[PDB]
Amino acid sequence: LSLNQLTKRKKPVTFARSAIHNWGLYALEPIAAKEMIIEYVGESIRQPVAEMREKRYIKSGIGSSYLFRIDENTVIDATKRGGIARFINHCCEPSCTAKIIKVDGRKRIVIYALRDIGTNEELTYDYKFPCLCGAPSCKGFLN
Amino acid sequence: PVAMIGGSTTRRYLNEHVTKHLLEGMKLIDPLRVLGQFLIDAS
Amino acid sequence: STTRRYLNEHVTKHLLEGMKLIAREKPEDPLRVLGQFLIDAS
Amino acid sequence: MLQFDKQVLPASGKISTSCQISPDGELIAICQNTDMLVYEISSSKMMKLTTTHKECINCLCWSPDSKCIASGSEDFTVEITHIIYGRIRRLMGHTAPVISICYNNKGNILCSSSMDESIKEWHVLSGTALKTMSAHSDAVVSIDIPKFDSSILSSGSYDGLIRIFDTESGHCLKTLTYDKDWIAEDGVVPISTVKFSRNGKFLLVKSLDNVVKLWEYTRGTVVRTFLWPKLKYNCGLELIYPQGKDPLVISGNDSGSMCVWNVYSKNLVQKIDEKHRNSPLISISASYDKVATLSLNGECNLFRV
Amino acid sequence: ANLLLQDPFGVLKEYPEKLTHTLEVPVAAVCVKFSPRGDYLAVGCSNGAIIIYDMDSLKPIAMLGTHSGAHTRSVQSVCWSNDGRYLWSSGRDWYAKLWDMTQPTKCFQQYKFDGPLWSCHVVRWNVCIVTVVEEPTAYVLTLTDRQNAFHCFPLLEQDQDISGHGYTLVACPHPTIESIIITGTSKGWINAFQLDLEDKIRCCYEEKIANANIKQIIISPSGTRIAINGSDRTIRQYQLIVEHSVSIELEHKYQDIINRLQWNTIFFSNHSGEYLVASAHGSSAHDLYLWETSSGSLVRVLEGADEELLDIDWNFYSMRIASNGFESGWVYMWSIVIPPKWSALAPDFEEVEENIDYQEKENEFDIEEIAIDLCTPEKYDVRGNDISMPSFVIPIDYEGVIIQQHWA
Amino acid sequence: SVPVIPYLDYDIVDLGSDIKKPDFPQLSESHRINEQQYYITEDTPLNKRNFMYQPCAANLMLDKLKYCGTDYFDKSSINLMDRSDKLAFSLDDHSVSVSENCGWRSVRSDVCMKEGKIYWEVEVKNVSDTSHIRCGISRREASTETPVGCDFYGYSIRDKGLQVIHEGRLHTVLKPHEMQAGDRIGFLLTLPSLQSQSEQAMDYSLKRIQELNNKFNKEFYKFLLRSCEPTNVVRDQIAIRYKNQLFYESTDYVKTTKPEYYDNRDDMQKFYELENSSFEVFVNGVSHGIAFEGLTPFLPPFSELQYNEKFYLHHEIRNKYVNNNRLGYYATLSSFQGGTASIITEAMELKFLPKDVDIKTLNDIYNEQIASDIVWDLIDEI
Ligand SMILES: C[S@@+](CC[C@H](N)C(=O)[O-])C[C@H]1O[C@@H](n2cnc3c(N)ncnc32)[C@H](O)[C@@H]1O
Ligand SMILES: [Zn+2]
Repeated sequence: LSLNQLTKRKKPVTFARSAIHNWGLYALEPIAAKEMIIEYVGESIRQPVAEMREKRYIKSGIGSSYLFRIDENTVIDATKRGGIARFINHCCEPSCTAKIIKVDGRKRIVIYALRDIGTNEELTYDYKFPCLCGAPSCKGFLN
Repeated sequence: PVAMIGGSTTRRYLNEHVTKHLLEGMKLIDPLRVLGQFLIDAS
Repeated sequence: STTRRYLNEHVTKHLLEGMKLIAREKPEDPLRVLGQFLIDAS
Repeated sequence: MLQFDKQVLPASGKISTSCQISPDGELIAICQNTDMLVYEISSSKMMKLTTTHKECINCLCWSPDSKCIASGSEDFTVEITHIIYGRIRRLMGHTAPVISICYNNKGNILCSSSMDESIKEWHVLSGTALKTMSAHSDAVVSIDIPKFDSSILSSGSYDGLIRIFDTESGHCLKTLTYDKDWIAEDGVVPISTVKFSRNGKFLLVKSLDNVVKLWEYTRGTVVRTFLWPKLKYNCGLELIYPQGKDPLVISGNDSGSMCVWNVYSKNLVQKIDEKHRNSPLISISASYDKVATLSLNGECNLFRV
Repeated sequence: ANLLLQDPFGVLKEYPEKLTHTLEVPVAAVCVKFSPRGDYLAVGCSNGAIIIYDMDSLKPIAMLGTHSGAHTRSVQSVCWSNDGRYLWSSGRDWYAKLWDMTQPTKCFQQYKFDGPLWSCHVVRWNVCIVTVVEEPTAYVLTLTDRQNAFHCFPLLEQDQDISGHGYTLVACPHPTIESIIITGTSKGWINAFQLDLEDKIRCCYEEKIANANIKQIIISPSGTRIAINGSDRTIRQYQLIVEHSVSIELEHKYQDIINRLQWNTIFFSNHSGEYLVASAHGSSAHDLYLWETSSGSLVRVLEGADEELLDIDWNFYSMRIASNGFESGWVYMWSIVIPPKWSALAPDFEEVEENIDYQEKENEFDIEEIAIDLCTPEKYDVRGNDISMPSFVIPIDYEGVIIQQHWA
Repeated sequence: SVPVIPYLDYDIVDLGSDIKKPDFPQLSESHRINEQQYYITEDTPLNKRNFMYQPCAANLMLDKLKYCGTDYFDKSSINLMDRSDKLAFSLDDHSVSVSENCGWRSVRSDVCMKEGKIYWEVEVKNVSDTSHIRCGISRREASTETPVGCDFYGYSIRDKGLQVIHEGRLHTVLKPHEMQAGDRIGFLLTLPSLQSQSEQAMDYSLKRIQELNNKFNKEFYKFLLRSCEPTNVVRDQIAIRYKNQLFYESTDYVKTTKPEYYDNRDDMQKFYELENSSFEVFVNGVSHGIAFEGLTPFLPPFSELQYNEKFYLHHEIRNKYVNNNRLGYYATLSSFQGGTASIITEAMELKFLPKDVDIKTLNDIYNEQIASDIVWDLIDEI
């Protein structure tokens, strides 16, 4: 319930070391219910250019995909240029989802919280394509 | 006509000239001679 | 499928070649030229 | 160039991991297995100070006022020891061996990196921990606070990374290299020793392939590289500043050989394969006009510009 | 210093915005003053104590006069010398105390006036201007090389007439002339004097700018601008010219006509004083106001504390604000808190706020002898403070810890 | 099972009328090159998600089927159905390009080159050093989003240096030449005849049915590969109305592994090549060499349709490996940042056409294609 402009200024989260994976996204204040945490920002690239990059990254041994898909034709690539939203790790019982708000004819990725989240808790969001998430009733496989 | 209602490329005129006669033939179909001749009879 | 099998075996091949002949250059009795074309096959 | 003045110890005995001259440049501190030896150079006397470390120790550092000596050991602890009044503090936070420590400019804070991949800030006067910067994926092997700006802090790790942290916030401010997650996973060169300039405008690192480069970390570029004409020990390195304006580097091999380059040029100007023949060099410390070298074995030699 | 050279895109944050630390002083703090560099903080207390906190730990490290010559009543001003070695002090016990941080235990030299003092502003480590309660003139207090005795002269021309000018409440030395002093009296009179550094002192300005008590005078550390706090709810800001001579030209006033509040203390930004900070007296006024000075607009409010705030100091090296509360006696602290930039985890990362439309290269689908100097110092940091001047370091009290070893 | 969509009033056209029932698309002004307007189509369904489209009209002569394919233009020209939505074109000279801020995009000719020898020329209009183009050839699997040649489904040549492009790699096999804003580049594409291409594919089928079958279900797939007639055409089309216009929606092919086979005689993996296939490029009549010889074949399992095997496997049946009369190599054109070029189709406007009687202008194979279309429209009725 906020203009995408307003989301750009307020910042309720930062990055820090995580038990799930190297770096993760944590909350600095009790964000709750279903409100706009942050937009997933990055390089807007076409579908085919995403395929070129994805292999070029695996070639260089990156082992991490910071590619978030908008729709079948464009994806946001935050591997090298992006926002701190690129630090959300995968879980099967997650605390966040992301929907597509469109402003001025352009699609944008907004991450909402699935449930109340306390301070110093890692924001978590299913990936929807291995697994290291710690949840008991969880998919053991990243896929 | 029924030709321009059915699209139109100049070299798609065949609809105006020979298509119905030919369609009229296949349904009949028996060597090709049955059609080869029937293709003459109409004209 | 039986009907399509019959047509494909014998007719279809030379029907296509005769059809694309009038398509490149057109006569004035296009029916008859084809009729000539098909007879010449068998 | 450097002549040879005085040998200071024989080779036999326990480990000798570290060696540093005091900021005032009169006393030389050498370490042994849970023992510590200060050596006044004016008189060539040697004093024995015993610490309560319960396992071998790996690093030393003088307090700026030249009256304490901080020591980090394999039993996960750090201890400030007053040369006169004995041990004064014992810190006890790390969960793994302490490999590198560095004092502050004012001597009130003491940073100590470890093999638990963390870098911990200690307030000396109250002996309590302030920060824990866990921003490495392998052993943090070396740290240094520049001599006249206590604002930044370097870190070298075996993960290949050279980070630069902010002392007040503890946040990473700049990295100059890549780790096992962003380049060819077999192409990382582990870092062994970081050390700033005297003005804090250039950062100097030593990789475990015996490559010594000089960085300008603000831009993130290397401006001088010094190559030897892999290792197993964090061989020692230091920047000598003779009164002659041209300064010098010096490094060490797993054989006790040392080269010294001119930094403005890149040409070698001297080499000392004579001493420390048996053991690897781990420590090289300097002072206004002196250089002190120390192999893994107790042999410690003094030189003079 | 250097850190601020790793964050700047040509610009830095020029004011702290977040309250970070609340020092719980054992006694009630009444005045705060950072050391020249942001190393230490002197906190004068209501009972006479002067705690000195180390700023890297927020913990006390000493307090002055505990064996000999502390203050018996509330200390009302503390002022470091430019070195950080000496510290001037003044309280309601009528004494002006000067301290040597090498011997924090005892007063280095002291002087008992004939009544309570208002404040004590240092001009040199040995020279300082004192202001006395219920006195028409200020006094200039000078030390002698035979260091037991003292000189104190009134800050008045030989036979100047000041009939009906009121009491001299506050003074303010010139930061960059070192010889000019501004004094504000009780009825709104502003004067300027010039010292010889004998006692033949001469006035250089006199203008009644208000019908109110001059509560405080402050000067932008570069002498370009000067502001005045008055008994009427208004701060007056001028442009200062000194050539001597002297000329003030009024730029802006400052009021909160809606809230109708007075200002306890005011302080300036670093060089030209582009920003102006102040503390409010009005009821429920628990925040610091900060204005621009070019256009006198309220730019921000510092919302950390929940009580009346009453002295302020602003160290431009550490970029921190100190202010003491009225009800709690504690010292509140605002700092610059920059979020961590993830762009600093690899050398080729870049953080961005809005998406970037990647421009596709034509190949998108196809397969050292630089001039070096390692020793010469940098005489300025990114903010322009004169680094490279000896600042004091209060040595570690080794002989105090070896007793604390036995549980104190 | 499913009925044909109804007729509607705007489909009916009687003799007195003169409106052209290939209802031309609505265009949008996209950009300008060299003082010429280039338009994009705004509300026609373009080929995507493995579906191809073709404007169809109401043919009352067919009662079972009610609609037959028709083509927009009089002669042969670009197929406005398989472009990128950002690849504009000019109706004045049929040149095509993308705005000067756009990446690589492609278009294919509307005529499918199946066999024989076919000649045509590319006329370049604007190729600066910021505006590149790539002339080449591609099968239906190539995506109009990418420049022709980045995959093994396309063969092309670059504008600067006349290098050769295939599988994304460059080669300098042709005589170097850098195109200027007025050249006319020739393309003679020789392919074996369908009968010789048919056994090369039946053999490929037969090798693959059991040799690699000694994926869980061998039986069903083997059935499919046996039941695979490459020459005979079985087409998949359904008439739909998209914004009051009339189109045929057909399934299309998908990218797959590059076909391989192990030859025990030479003891090595060999790729599949069309017998005697050649791709010769000319520059103003004078040949610069052969671009490629071993062109991949495309006839049946070489090109797999889009397939819901989850549905047919459950079970009257359709085939992956089927020809819909659109298998072959399309003269493809690609534009980058304002690179514009035109494609010629009719003999009368070829400046340097080689003198051989078996070769055919793109317009000829077009004409040969329409005839092949209406005949195949004929049989499907019965
Ligand atoms: C959005 S990034 C997460 C940020 C990552 N932690 C870092 O340090 O940059 C996604 C990448 O992290 C890895 N990853 C994310 N979640 C993971 C998990 N739960 N377990 C193991 N790897 C994970 C995946 O390989 C993926 O490519
Ligand atoms: Zn899981």
